Amino acid sequence: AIKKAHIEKDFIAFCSSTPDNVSWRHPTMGSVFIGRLIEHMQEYACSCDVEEIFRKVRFSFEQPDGRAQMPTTERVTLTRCFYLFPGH
Amino acid sequence: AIKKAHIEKDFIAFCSSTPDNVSWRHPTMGSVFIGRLIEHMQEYACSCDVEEIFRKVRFSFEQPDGRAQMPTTERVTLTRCFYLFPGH
Amino acid sequence: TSSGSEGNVKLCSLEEAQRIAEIYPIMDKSSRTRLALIICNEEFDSIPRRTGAEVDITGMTMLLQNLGYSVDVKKNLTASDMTTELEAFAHRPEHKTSDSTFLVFMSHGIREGICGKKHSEQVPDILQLNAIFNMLNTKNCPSLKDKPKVIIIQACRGDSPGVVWFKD
Amino acid sequence: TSSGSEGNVKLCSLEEAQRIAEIYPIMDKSSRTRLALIICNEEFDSIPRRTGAEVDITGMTMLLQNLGYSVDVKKNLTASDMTTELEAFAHRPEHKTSDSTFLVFMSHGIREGICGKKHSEQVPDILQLNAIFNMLNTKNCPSLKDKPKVIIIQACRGDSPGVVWFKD
Repeated sequence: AIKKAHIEKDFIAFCSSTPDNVSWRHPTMGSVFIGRLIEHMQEYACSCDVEEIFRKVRFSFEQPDGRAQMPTTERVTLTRCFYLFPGH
Repeated sequence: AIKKAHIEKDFIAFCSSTPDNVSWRHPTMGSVFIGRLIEHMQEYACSCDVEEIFRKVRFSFEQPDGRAQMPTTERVTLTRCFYLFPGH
Repeated sequence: TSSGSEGNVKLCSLEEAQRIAEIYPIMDKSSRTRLALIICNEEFDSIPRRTGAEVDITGMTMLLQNLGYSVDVKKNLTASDMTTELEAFAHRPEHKTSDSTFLVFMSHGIREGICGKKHSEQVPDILQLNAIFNMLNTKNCPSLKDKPKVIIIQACRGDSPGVVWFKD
Repeated sequence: TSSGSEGNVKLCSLEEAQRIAEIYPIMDKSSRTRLALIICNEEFDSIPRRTGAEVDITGMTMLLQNLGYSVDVKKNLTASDMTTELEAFAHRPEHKTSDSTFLVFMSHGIREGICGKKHSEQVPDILQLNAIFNMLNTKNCPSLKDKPKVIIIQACRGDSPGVVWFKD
């Protein structure tokens, strides 16, 4: 027997900036967004779902300096919370 | 004194379906997405942030019938949790 | 009871609110001026009538009022009229003494965006979601800086059924 | 300790996991085959060298491995090569015995999408985010049905600084 399934579901995208806008990369330290994402994933993967972690990354960018960017979560069809449960 | 602010921040969009795909509307009962959103807002505004409520709406659409759709959260720059605190 | 201003929306008790640094600040209930806008297209020149749209208008209007928002309802607009209405909404002085906003759009839709009242395949009348964000951002709406802007859209995003088959 | 497979990622204890119906199911650690893909463009024909990209590759590779994913790293690809690589990734048999996936893209970027290695203003070489979703959806990747698909993109989305001025 055949059954119907949603063609697009359980996606989450996370971009380094908002549409129209630049994203920054340090020549020796790497991309700011990437570095910030790793730090937040290391700290919060144990306790927070991926959506919440991405929000926290966004919050860390809130106060703009000379090189500002605002990471954007896009096209979300996660129907559940995605916890990484690191260690399991 | 002048200060810099992000041009785009604190947005959340919620669409009735995924890109390329239809959204359904009952001639007498109204749009399915709209009706489902109201019910979830009435129930969960007291306890859940808007992002979480939208996820719950998505979950309610998970099992596809003859008229399937998957609501999509788009272009999110919410840096904090948005609680409606109904009654306050 | 559903007799109150919050109607059928379940109330958040004082104990629950205290249970809930990472939350958007809420302005004083006595002085705040929350605004919401609903744009709903029901009658079109070339696309079929959106029967049941009135049920959506009633439901969303009452819900947004229940949540504390003063709701403006505009009907049967072209993409140009929608742009003008959005621009006017962004200029409202009440946003200054508000903590958030809701924008609701309900119409026929295609992949590119939301259909205006005059839309046809020959002469498109479309409002893009990108334009909505731009008109409500910090540049074009400084009064809503740091405040949640919630955009709700009821519309098709194409002609596909959104499904695929699988076997057990 | 950082000597383990999870490196610098803080562990979720058994008590914390039990504390956490609305969660994506996790497959058995002993038998699951988690896959991740990183595509990073550093050297281009016409766009400047992306100095520091190697730091990003190292960081993301190690992090995804820490989280339990087998990581494939592909470098300096055209949008066509990226499409071919994505198609191959979607066909991997390991997804069947996996519960989730991560896709990381790192390159120069414009409003329309992510730059391939051959990109120039005269002859565009762009991969759209829309194409990434399509290639990984239930139709084109049935093995990842019901499973979280996380897409991470480092790239500009235009030339604007993303800021506006305001006074106190």
